[PDB]
This record gives sequence, C-alpha cells and structure tokens, in this order.
Amino acid sequence: GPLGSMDPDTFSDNFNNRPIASRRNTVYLCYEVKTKGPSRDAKIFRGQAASEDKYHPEMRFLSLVSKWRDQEYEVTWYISWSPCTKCARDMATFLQENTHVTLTIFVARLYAAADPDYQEALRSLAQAGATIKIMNYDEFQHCWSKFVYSQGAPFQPWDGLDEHSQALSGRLGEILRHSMDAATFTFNFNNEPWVRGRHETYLCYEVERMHNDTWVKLAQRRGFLANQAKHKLEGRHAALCFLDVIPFWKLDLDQDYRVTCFTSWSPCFSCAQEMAKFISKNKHVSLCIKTARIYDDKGRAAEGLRTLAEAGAKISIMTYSEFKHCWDTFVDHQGAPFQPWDGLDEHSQDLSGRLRAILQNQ
Ligand SMILES: [Zn+2]
Repeated sequence: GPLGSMDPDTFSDNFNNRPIASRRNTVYLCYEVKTKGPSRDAKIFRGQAASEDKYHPEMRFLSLVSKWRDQEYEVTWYISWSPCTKCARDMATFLQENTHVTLTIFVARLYAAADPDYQEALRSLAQAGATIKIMNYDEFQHCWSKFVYSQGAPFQPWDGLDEHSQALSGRLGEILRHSMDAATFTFNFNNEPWVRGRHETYLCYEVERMHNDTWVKLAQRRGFLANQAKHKLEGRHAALCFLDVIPFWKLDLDQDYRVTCFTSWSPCFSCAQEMAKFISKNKHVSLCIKTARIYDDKGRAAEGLRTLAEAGAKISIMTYSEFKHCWDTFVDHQGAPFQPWDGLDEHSQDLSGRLRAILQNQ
C-alpha cells in the first residue's frame, strides 16, 4: 500500500452507494487537475486525500490552481460523501473569486440528512459555475483504475449500483432544481383511495406571515421534501422530517404564521401525535394539512387525525385547485399546465366525505 493511495478495502468502504451510512463521518476526495486547452493528451495531475480536519490535506490542490500566466484549470472531484454545508459555500466563494478555474464534482452518496442551508449551499455552488453529478459505473470504474492500488484486481461492482445511483440522481435533481420531477408528482400525488407502489411519501410546504390584516406568503421559505426509509440506514417519515425542518426557520415568537402542508400520504398515528405535540407547544403556528390520499395506517389513523385536529390542525383533502397549485410551484413543469388524471374531482369529493366522517367521530 503505497503512501498517498487507498487500498481496495478503503475504496469499497467510502465509495459505496449502498444503504449503509457513515457512522464514522469520514469523506474521501480524489482530485484531477488539468490545464485547460486543446490537448487531448494533456498531462492530468491526480491526487487523493481523506478528511483530516487538523491539517486538511484534502485541500492541497488549491495551490495547484493558482493564477499563473494565462492558464485556466479544469478540476474533477470524485468525493465520497456530498460536500459539507460550509465546504460547499466556501467552494462557491472560491469559484466566484477564481474565474480561471472550472470544477466538476461527482458524488457517491448524498448527505441524506438535510438542512435548508445545506440545500441552499449546494444550489449556490451550482450557480457559481460547478457541475454536480452522481457517480455511476463509469465513474466508479474510472476512480478504481486511477486512485486505488489494485494489484491487477479489476473493478467489481455491487448488486444494486445503478438502482441506487439513479435514486440518488433523482434526489440530486430535486435538490438542485428546487422542484421535483413531473412524472414523480403525477405518480405519488394520486387521487384514487387504494393504490399500489406508493412506498415513498412526498410533502410540500408553504409558510405565510401575518402582516397588516393579510397572510403574505414568505416565498423564500416554500419547499418540499421526501421520506428516507430503506434499511441495511433507517429513516423517518415525511411528516417527522417536516417537524425537524421547522426550527431552521427562526420563526418570530410574537407573530402568528400559517403553515400549509401538501402531503401525498396522510399522516400516520405516530406522526399525527408528534405533530399535535409540536403544534401544542408552538401556539404561534396554524397548521393546515391538505392531503391527497387518506392513509389508513392499519386502522389507527382516523384517531390520529382526530387527535391532530383537536389541537388545531385544519385537515382537508386536496381538490383540483390544490393539485394544480402544487403543480405550478413544486414540480419542474417548464411552462406545461396541469393535465389532471381521470377521476380527480370524483375521488376528491369521496375522500372529502370520508374525512368528514372521520372528523365527525366515526
Ligand atoms: Zn407517518
């Protein structure tokens, strides 16, 4: 194992998009610096380093891209975990201040845990002039063949490489676009009460401040999220993941707000109790939960919705207006209008009647 390299046991430990997470918060970055120009035979300078905080040898390339005569640089990152909340912002600053440097980042695992500032930092880094993509078979093979000391051993992938590297691609697309996919929305937000294959739960949310005598939308605070799930790397539900993102808003305690939650699946009993116990401790928030389908939760969901509404939560079923409003704001439509599926108003009124029955104690 030559110094400055990673033996195969270190590669197949950091660059592995399988569910397993990072209890040991370690990241490993491989960098390729090239002189921008016409040369297809340009000498690419490769290096690699893992996060070592004290001295930071992973940033030993920032001196390799100093402005030197009329030379531009192309940098290619093969980073293990997604960049940090502060590292991404600092790299955006550096890309803004150093115009002669272009950067292309390849991510193996995205930071599953989120924070509005983290998404903001990734989007600002993308705006700065960087290109972020998820590693697939080509990138994993190209990294194994130039940053791993393999004594002849060829690259052997895992079972679900593309199956995970495409889910992470969709996650990154949702993160960078600030809008989810149109097919994803037309799939998850369905109106029929009994469906199949809707394992994940998507949740959009809007905030409105009470100014003058009017709810004014805090348009800089709207956003969506999805559940985590999976195993072998557990995860919370979408409602609980929304109850975690609220403290990062720095809400004013003297004024009142209205928070609207557009949910694909209605909250279960655990999430309903957690939401009730949250809004009971934050009386400066009026929660209105507009849902698409009514999640039965094996029976214990009607009582959960009843308990949630007894604290002061406006539970309701999405109609055509709410579906179209969710289309024009949270999905990547690119100008296309909302074309609703057949039966929208029918299942809408049916689920409204069933919710009214549930709420009239039934
Ligand atoms: Zn739940």
